[PDB]
Amino acid sequence: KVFGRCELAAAMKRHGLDNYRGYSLGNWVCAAKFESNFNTQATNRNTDGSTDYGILQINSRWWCNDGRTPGSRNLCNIPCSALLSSDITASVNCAKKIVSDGNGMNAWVAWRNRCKGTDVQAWIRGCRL
Ligand code: NA
Repeated sequence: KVFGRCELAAAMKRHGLDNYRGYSLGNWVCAAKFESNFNTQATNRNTDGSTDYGILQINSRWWCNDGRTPGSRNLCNIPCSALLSSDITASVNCAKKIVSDGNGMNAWVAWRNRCKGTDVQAWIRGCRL
């Protein structure tokens, strides 16, 4: 599914991301925009053989199982395919684990390079929430 901006903001809020670990809703919307262009079915293969999955491009080296990332972990206890669903539950619940690790949203390189420090509230401007 390719979400609209406000559509995703509303879904993320329903799924409990607004102010999760202190990160306002616009941070999560910005991160999704630059990670996946709001497409739940996004995938990208990394040079190390791991793959990033879903609207927040969650990586198989640590967070999910895909059966083809040798030596990796599955800390969200899910198949990586669950991160591609129209239903954002698995992506949200896993992102909550990830952001609760020590580096916060810096885990998402696109957040650090494109969202951090910017007017992230603009991503939710105008949306019914
Ligand atoms: Na894995």
